[PDB]
Amino acid sequence: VAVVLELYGNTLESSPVLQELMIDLKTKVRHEIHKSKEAQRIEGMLQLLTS
Amino acid sequence: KDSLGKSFQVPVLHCNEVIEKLSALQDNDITSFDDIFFKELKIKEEHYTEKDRYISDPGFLNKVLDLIFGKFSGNDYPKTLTFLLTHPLFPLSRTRNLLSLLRDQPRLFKQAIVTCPNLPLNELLEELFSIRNRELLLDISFRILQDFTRDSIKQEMKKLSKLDVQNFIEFITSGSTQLFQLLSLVLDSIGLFSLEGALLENLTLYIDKQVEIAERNTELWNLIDTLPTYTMEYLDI
Amino acid sequence: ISLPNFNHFSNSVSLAWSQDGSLIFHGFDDKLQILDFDTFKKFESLENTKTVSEFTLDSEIQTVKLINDTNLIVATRTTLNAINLLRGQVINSFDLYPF
Amino acid sequence: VKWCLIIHGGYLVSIPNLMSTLSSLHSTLKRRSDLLPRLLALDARLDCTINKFKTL
Amino acid sequence: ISSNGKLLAHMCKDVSTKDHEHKSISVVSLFDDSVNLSFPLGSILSSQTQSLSYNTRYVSSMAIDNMGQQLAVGFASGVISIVSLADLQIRLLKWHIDS
Amino acid sequence: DQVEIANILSSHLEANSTEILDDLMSGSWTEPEIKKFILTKINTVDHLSKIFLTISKSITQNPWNEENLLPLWLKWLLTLKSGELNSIKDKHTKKNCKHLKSALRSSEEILPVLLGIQGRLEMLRRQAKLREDL
RNA sequence: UGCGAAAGCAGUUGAAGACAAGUGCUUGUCGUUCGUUAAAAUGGCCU
Repeated sequence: VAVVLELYGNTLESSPVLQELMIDLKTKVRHEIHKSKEAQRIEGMLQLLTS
Repeated sequence: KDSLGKSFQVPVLHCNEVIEKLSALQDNDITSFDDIFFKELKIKEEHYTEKDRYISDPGFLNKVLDLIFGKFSGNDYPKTLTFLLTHPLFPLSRTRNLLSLLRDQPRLFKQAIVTCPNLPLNELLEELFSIRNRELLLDISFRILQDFTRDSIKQEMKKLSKLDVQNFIEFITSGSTQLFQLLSLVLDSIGLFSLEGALLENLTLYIDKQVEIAERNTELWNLIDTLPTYTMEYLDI
Repeated sequence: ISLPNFNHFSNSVSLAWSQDGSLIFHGFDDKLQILDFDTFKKFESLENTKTVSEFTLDSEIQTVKLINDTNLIVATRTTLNAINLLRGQVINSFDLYPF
Repeated sequence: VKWCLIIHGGYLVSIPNLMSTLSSLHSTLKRRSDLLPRLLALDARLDCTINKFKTL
Repeated sequence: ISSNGKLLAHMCKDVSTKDHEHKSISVVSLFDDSVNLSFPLGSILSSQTQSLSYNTRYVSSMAIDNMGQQLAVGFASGVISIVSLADLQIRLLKWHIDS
Repeated sequence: DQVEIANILSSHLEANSTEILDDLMSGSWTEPEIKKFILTKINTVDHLSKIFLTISKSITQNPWNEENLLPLWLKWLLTLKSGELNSIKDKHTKKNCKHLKSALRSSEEILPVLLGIQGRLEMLRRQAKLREDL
């Protein structure tokens, strides 16, 4: 995806559907970041209980 | 494993002459003792260097350290003590009370913190959790986190009292990597039961704003890592 | 598993293992530790007399070789030492620094 | 999971071999927590692109 | 040197000093005076390669026929030019991407 | 207000005064005004280099700074105006970029530790809440 | 390039000669030497 953004970043300003795909993938990435943060928090809780 | 250590069967320099010369040197004569000892070892550098392997015999170190403490128990310590603190084969037994004797002199105290091997975790954590806060706190934190296992640091924080733990917590809350790892160890040490609600809420808000600023800084990091038909134009002829 | 739990990073790592498998000698940077295999932790003795499980040396350990159950060769960046584990004493040390 | 850890925390402290018993939980959390910096970097690149065509 | 060992081809720099083209290719028969040719490299080189990189004008390999009619010059761009030595006419062979 | 601040910033950039940093750190700036200034009012490569240098130095001297106006400025600058910043090949600018890199690198390692501490505090809050409730 | 954990931390590419092209001048090149620690010839893989 990052290589796509590097090569074809100019065609986003023209094509509307690619903008919609980028925004949808943005929302999915934010959801996965939240899940990863939640997992790191539960890992810290597990460390407190195990230790 | 059982038989380990239990066996019943039992540029050269004159170390004995160096000890004799240092003993013949008068007490409280820091310059004379340093001159004699550095002339005996014959290396220019005040700190330890890779050159002088031969001085690393232990009995020389024990005799010299005892003579230093006897001669300058009340007087100012020479640069010989600085050299021995930079020396890696420092005796293990002296470190039990080394920091207490050198607490008065800040330069030698800092040198012992940053260079002297085998500073015990007891006195290290006691000095760190002391309320002095003399800005050597970062060096002590780096030393303990680098040289001691996380389990042993947590075990010693279990022994340490709750009030000094509290005082360290509001000190951090008022106001970094070593500090955050230390705070994590302190939280693991105090465990489930004992932490007050008000201090806990202030710590929660502090950690939340640090998470916000950390995510912001990672964003900045990755930002730095990142024919029309009719055209009307002028012509110059 | 023995957890790292360190902010200390060093490529000077050597291992030795006793033939009966009781002890593991772990040389990491300048330190050298003796580990009981069954607990997989540091070796601690109930008597705690004339048995030190941690050795602090002059430079970073390059090789650890346990010849028999008695003799332990440690090669540092400066010196090559032989230590008798039963005696707890250094037999002899050689200077490897000019090479 | 979090309510189990909160309510039965003391029993979990008392029981030993907790990593061996909760081995699946540890690895399941490890994968998700390990994927975080790549997700943050991709988030920043996608922020650049979206902000640029939003201003444009 | 040819497979039978009777023919020797060599490319030399001296044409840069002594001629318009940079390098000269000479085919000499060793054991007798039957075969002797010397021609500049510029005649062999295509008229498209002056605007290109130096890879297109750099000779990395040569081969000479046993009967002495063909000379295969392989370049650093991956192109093999076979030269009919009697008439100095080239044929291009392109499969290699690297040298 | 905002136009006056922009004019004062342009005048300070022209006169090479040190007041440009104060104008950037002033609370008069709001995010749409910052975006408008970056979109329109900057055309000079020297002035853009100057504002980039002072922003990078101010962020590098205190990376864990609670204020967000200067990081917002740097974020919008890198988001909208990167290409000429790559074209500027000044050695001091490259060294300043490396220093800002070194200042901002440390927060990447911190974030897992802070998340773990936040999780432990979250458990401690809910355990205290259960103990208080029952 | 040097050191260092992977992170990084410091450091650096100068001359000379010859040739080519453009127009004595300018620029480039190097199956050249000396000094420092320092993309692109339609051209893709067997049975």
